[PDB]
Amino acid sequence: YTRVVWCAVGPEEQKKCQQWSQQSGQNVTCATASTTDDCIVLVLKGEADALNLDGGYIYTAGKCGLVPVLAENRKSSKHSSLDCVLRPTEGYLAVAVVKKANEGLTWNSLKDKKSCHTAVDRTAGWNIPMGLIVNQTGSCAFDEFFSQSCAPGADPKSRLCALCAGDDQGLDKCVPNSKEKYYGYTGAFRCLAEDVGDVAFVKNDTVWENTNGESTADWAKNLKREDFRLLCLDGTRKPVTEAQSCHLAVAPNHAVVSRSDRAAHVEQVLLHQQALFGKNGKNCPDKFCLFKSETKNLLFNDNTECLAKLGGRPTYEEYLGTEYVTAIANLKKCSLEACAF
Ligand SMILES: *[C@@H]1O[C@H](CO)[C@@H](O[C@@H]2O[C@H](CO)[C@@H](O[C@@H]3O[C@H](CO)[C@@H](O[C@@H]4O[C@H](CO)[C@@H](O[C@H]5O[C@H](CO)[C@@H](O[C@@H]6O[C@H](CO)[C@@H](O)[C@H](O)[C@@H]6O)[C@H](O)[C@@H]5O)[C@H](O)[C@@H]4O)[C@H](O)[C@@H]3O)[C@H](O)[C@H]2NC(C)=O)[C@H](O)[C@H]1NC(C)=O
Ligand SMILES: *[C@@H]1O[C@H](CO)[C@@H](O[C@@H]2O[C@H](CO)[C@@H](O[C@H]3O[C@H](CO[C@H]4O[C@H](CO)[C@@H](O)[C@H](O)[C@@H]4O)[C@@H](O[C@@H]4O[C@H](CO)[C@@H](O)[C@H](O)[C@@H]4O)[C@H](O)[C@@H]3O)[C@H](O)[C@H]2NC(C)=O)[C@H](O)[C@H]1NC(C)=O
Ligand SMILES: *[C@@H]1O[C@H](CO)[C@@H](O[C@@H]2O[C@H](CO)[C@@H](O)[C@H](O)[C@H]2NC(C)=O)[C@H](O)[C@H]1NC(C)=O
Ligand SMILES: OC[C@H]1O[C@@H](O[C@H]2[C@H](O)[C@@H](O)[C@@H](O)O[C@@H]2CO)[C@H](O)[C@@H](O)[C@H]1O
Ligand SMILES: [Fe+3]
Ligand SMILES: [Zn+2]
Ligand SMILES: [Zn+2]
Repeated sequence: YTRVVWCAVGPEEQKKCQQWSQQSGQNVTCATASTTDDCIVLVLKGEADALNLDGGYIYTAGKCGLVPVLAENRKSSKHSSLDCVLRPTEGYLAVAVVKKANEGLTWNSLKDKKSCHTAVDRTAGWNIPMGLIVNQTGSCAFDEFFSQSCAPGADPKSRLCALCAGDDQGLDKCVPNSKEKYYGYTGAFRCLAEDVGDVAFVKNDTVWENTNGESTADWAKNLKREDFRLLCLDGTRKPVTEAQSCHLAVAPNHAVVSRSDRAAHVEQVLLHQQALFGKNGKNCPDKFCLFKSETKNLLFNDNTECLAKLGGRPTYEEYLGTEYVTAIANLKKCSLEACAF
């Protein structure tokens, strides 16, 4: 029983994984794939046990029988009394961010502008934004809405990958793993921060964590929060301090998924591992920390306080909520119950 195999997506996650595997005395081992979809396949086949996923992928995995096990949980003011592990999850805000200096750019004039997306099929980076654009546009030709973009996971020869940079050497352009410079919440923001794009589809937390010296990275050093603005759906523009009233949607937290015949086992090992390398672990700070990786969100988001039990032992639809499942369904009919593998 007692040994779990984690699936890392890309070289960087594999590096962090190997370290975790070592510090765990092999209670956790690693498997590597080039993409999130391939990691899902390895789990299906039973060659890997689990991995943490953005809601967009939880949906894909769910149609294939995988189940949400434990979810990421970040610090909250309200719901201060209960422990992190038993507290319900709040969800994150998906926002559209722009440069203040780009005066006059509103939600209603995004057509033909340049965009930065975390990656195709993800909640805040893709499903929410394109789901809304398809809807208001009446068209499915969402590949022709922005003049150019960087949407990791699309066809490299297409304009949707036009703005992506690849790795240190230009290799791997547009792959949906961290080797791509503008991949994920951080890459998408960098894409905008460096003015590669006009708008970026990330989450509220990303702006705060890479501005006002929160990120020591070279491209974020000098970034100032007041030089950014959120795009609201009412065609208005607000300070990043107002995400509560200028977001596109509230997304369900990323969560660890596994095959159901493995969940009980994955869950148990994870909570113990968490007591060891979690936020207040026996060994986190001194030897190793699961939720740390220098602004890179490798394996887990850097702002995870802990992985929380779920309660209501929800199926994937319940976890994602009727709201969002419906959003994804309506967008996917443009590309209807699957196991899309
Ligand atoms: C967008 O995304 C942003 C990034 O994730 C996010 O900002 C982050 O928010 C968190 C919290 O939401 C900030 O963390 C907090 O920072 C402070 C100082 O840096 C830390 O120190 C304290 O922590 C205490 C623990 O919660 C906290 O007490 C809380 O609980 C009490 C009692 O229940 C309650 O207090 C009330 O205060 C009154 C004061 O006079 C008092 O009279 C009244 O009776 C009552 O008791 C509050 O609920 C209170 O919050 C202290 O207040 C301090 O926070 C703490 O460790 C914590 O980490 C992050 O710093 C911030 N990140 C960054 C980089 O800015 C935004 O919130 C997101 N935006 C939206 C809208 O979602
Ligand atoms: C893009 O555009 C598409 C197409 O319009 C859009 O999909 C549409 O989204 C609507 C909203 O999600 C769907 O309507 C839903 O509303 C009814 C009511 O649901 C609820 O709210 C009440 C009141 O708050 C709650 O009490 C209740 O919990 C419901 O959740 C849904 O069904 C209701 O269910 C209750 C019981 O739970 C019944 O008593 C009622 O009779 C009623 O049936 C309904 O099933 C929908 O979920 C609308 O269906 C949907 N259109 C299509 C064709 O799918 C996308 O949301 C847009 N995407 C984006 C990204 O925005
Ligand atoms: C690997 O898993 C085993 C099982 O949890 C861990 O061994 C237990 O550790 C606790 C604390 O040391 C002991 O009280 C138990 O008696 C141990 N034996 C069991 C339950 O089989 C071990 O700590 C784990 N190793 C790491 C580094 O995570
Ligand atoms: O697929 C149904 C699940 O929805 C989850 O929550 C949604 C809810 O449906 C919607 O009405 C609103 O309340 O927002 C929630 C998302 O934050 C339920 O919590 C889950 O139990 C299912 O019923
Ligand atoms: Fe996400
Ligand atoms: Zn809202
Ligand atoms: Zn249920």
